[PDB]
Amino acid sequence: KVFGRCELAAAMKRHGLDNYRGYSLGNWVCAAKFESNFNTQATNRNTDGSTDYGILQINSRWWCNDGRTPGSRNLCNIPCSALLSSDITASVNCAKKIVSDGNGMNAWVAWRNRCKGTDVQAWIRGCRL
Ligand SMILES: O=C(O)c1cccc(C(=O)O)n1
Ligand SMILES: O=C(O)c1cccc(C(=O)O)n1
Ligand SMILES: O=C(O)c1cccc(C(=O)O)n1
Ligand SMILES: O=C(O)c1cccc(C(=O)O)n1
Ligand SMILES: O=C(O)c1cccc(C(=O)O)n1
Ligand SMILES: O=C(O)c1cccc(C(=O)O)n1
Ligand SMILES: O=C(O)c1cccc(C(=O)O)n1
Ligand SMILES: O=C(O)c1cccc(C(=O)O)n1
Ligand SMILES: O=C(O)c1cccc(C(=O)O)n1
Ligand SMILES: O=C(O)c1cccc(C(=O)O)n1
Ligand SMILES: O=C(O)c1cccc(C(=O)O)n1
Ligand SMILES: O=C(O)c1cccc(C(=O)O)n1
Ligand SMILES: O=C(O)c1cccc(C(=O)O)n1
Ligand SMILES: [Cl-]
Ligand SMILES: [Eu+2]
Ligand SMILES: [Eu+2]
Ligand SMILES: [Eu+2]
Ligand SMILES: [Eu+2]
Ligand SMILES: [Eu+2]
Repeated sequence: KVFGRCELAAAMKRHGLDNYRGYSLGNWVCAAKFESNFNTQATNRNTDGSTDYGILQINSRWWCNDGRTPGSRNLCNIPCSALLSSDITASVNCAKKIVSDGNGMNAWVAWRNRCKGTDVQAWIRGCRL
């Protein structure tokens, strides 16, 4: 599924991301925008053989187990396939662990390079939350 930005904002708010760890809702919507282009089924293989999965491009070296990334730490204790769901719950559960693991939202490189420090509230403009 490809989410609308407001559709996703509302779902993210329902799953507790409005100011989670001090990151306003617009930060989370913007992260999804530039990580996955709002696509719940996005996948991208990395040079190290790991793959980034889903709406928040959660990677199989550190966060989820895809069975094909030798040495996966699987810090969210979940199959990566769960993170490709049309429903964002498992991805949000895991994102809350990622964001609190040492580097804040800097874990999301696309967020760092396109979202961090910008007027991220613009990403939730007009939305019914
Ligand atoms: O994500 C959405 O649902 C969305 C995004 C922009 C505009 C609208 C709208 O006007 O409905 N809805
Ligand atoms: O694509 C959309 O965002 C959309 C389409 C129809 C109605 C609505 C709405 O009521 O938000 N939103
Ligand atoms: O009964 C429900 O399904 C319900 C209640 C509040 C919000 C929402 C929602 O926004 O999906 N859904
Ligand atoms: O994703 C959802 O939970 C959803 C989608 C459309 C309408 C509603 C609702 O009215 O609860 N909830
Ligand atoms: O938590 C929710 O929003 C929820 C749960 C079950 C069904 C629905 C629905 O059909 O909207 N919504
Ligand atoms: O968890 C954090 O450290 C955090 C959260 C939001 C913004 C910032 C910041 O500007 O440093 N830091
Ligand atoms: O697997 C990793 O992420 C890793 C391994 C060695 C060094 C570093 C590092 O310094 O980030 N990171
Ligand atoms: O994305 C990463 O490289 C990452 C994630 C968690 C821990 C570490 C690390 O300890 O290097 N590195
Ligand atoms: O190659 C890596 O493991 C790497 C690269 C940039 C940042 C980090 C990190 O924060 O762990 N790790
Ligand atoms: O771009 C906007 O300012 C906007 C878009 C959709 C709805 C609304 C609104 O209901 O205020 N505002
Ligand atoms: O969230 C919104 O709907 C919004 C935000 C900024 C400006 C406007 C506007 O000028 O209508 N609307
Ligand atoms: O407060 C607002 O965001 C607002 C108020 C009136 C109209 C609109 C609009 O048409 O977008 N937006
Ligand atoms: O499914 C949708 O189109 C949707 C869901 C929540 C908010 C909005 C919105 O603000 O447009 N649109
Ligand atoms: Cl915001
Ligand atoms: Eu809409
Ligand atoms: Eu519902
Ligand atoms: Eu590292
Ligand atoms: Eu900080
Ligand atoms: Eu308006």
